[PDB]
Order: sequence, then structure tokens, then C-alpha cells
Amino acid sequence: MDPDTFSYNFNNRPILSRRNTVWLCYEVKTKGPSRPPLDAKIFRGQVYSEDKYHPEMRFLSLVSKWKLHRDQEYEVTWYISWSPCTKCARDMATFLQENTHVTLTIFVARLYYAWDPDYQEALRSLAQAGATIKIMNYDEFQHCWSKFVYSQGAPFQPWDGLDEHSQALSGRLGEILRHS
Ligand SMILES: [Zn+2]
Repeated sequence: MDPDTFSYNFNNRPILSRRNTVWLCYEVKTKGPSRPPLDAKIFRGQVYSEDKYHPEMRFLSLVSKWKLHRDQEYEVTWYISWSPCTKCARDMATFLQENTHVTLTIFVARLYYAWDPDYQEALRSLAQAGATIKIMNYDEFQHCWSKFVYSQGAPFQPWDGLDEHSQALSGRLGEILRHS
């Protein structure tokens, strides 16, 4: 019941920050067909302390594990915030360039700017492979809320300016590559 892992890191207005010890939540679905009548094949998971590598190459084993159901293209959303997903982002373009028929939706939070002008540009190259890099949005939480939170399946809306914080961080994402 209630938000367990989402209130842990996906939150934007915590008591006093200092709460982002997580890797990244990802959902493995198909490209973007019409609304399916059944439950479809939506697999939502994370990295945890089981695999030393992020979902760069070890994530493909799940794609290989769920066989006997090939359609055409698969879409994967990646909710990341504070972890080694920077070099992972370079390896991300490697999983996206080796699959090609897969779409990548990488999300970044950061919440702590220091000096990563080339990082944002490298994400542009990972996006050229066929991925999407954008700061966490109220829509990513409203979605992850239904995917990872319970709350009886309630329509979770913005709280103390969550969408205001998602666009405030998105402005910092463009300044990471602009204002160095
Ligand atoms: Zn990663």
C-alpha cells in the first residue's frame, strides 16, 4: 500500500533532500501499439545490489529470457537519478545500437550540478542511436506511481510543485551542456 520505492527516490519535495541511494527503475514494453485488451508484456524492475553492471548489457538477458513472443520493436523507459548511469549512458548507446529495433527513454534527476558538460552531449549521441534523454517529469512519476506504487491504483497528481521541479531540473539539463 502507498508509495514504497517511489516515495524513496521518485519524490521531488522530500523533508530535506539527502535521499537518493537507488540505481534506476525501468519498464520493458513494446514500441507503441494501440491499447491492448489484455495486460500486455510490461516488465518493471530495477538494478538493486544483485548485478554489478547497470541495465546496459545484463538487461538484455531479460529480453532474451522473455522469448516465444517476438513482435517487432520494444520500448524501454529508464528512470535514473543518482548513480553510475553516466558511463552507463555511454554503454546505453551500445545496447540501443546493437538492438536497433528497441527504443530507449532515459530520464535524469541529478539534483546536484558540478561539472558534466560532455556528459549531456554524450547523452545526445546515445539519443542519436534511438533513445530519449529528458529530466524526470510529473508524467514519469504519475506513470511510475501506477507501475511501482500501490495506493489502490489512485490517480496521483502533483504535490508541492512536482511538475514545477521537473521543468526546473529540465532547465538545468540544457544548462549542463550550455552553461559549463
Ligand atoms: Zn544506468
